[PDB]
Amino acid sequence: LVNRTTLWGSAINDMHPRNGADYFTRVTLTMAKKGGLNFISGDTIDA
Amino acid sequence: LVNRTTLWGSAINDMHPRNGADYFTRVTLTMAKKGGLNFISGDTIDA
Repeated sequence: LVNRTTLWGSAINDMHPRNGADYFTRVTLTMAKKGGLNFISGDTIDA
Repeated sequence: LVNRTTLWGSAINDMHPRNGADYFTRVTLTMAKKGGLNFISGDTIDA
């Protein structure tokens, strides 16, 4: 006395073998410049 | 059964015999000053 359903399927999701990774790049940002303005608090960034 | 093909020619590519070097100057860009903003990093230089 049990009911059950199942889904199966196949697909492709991967990076291209030739130079696939070279298309992407990462950038990280910071808020530390001397004499900067912190918009979170509204004043100078550590003076 | 080997094929082969060659190219040949003559040309002149050189700077002028008479004071030719006097038509070019090199300029080097410096990027350091007390009140400057770095384009590459986006931060002030020495406050």
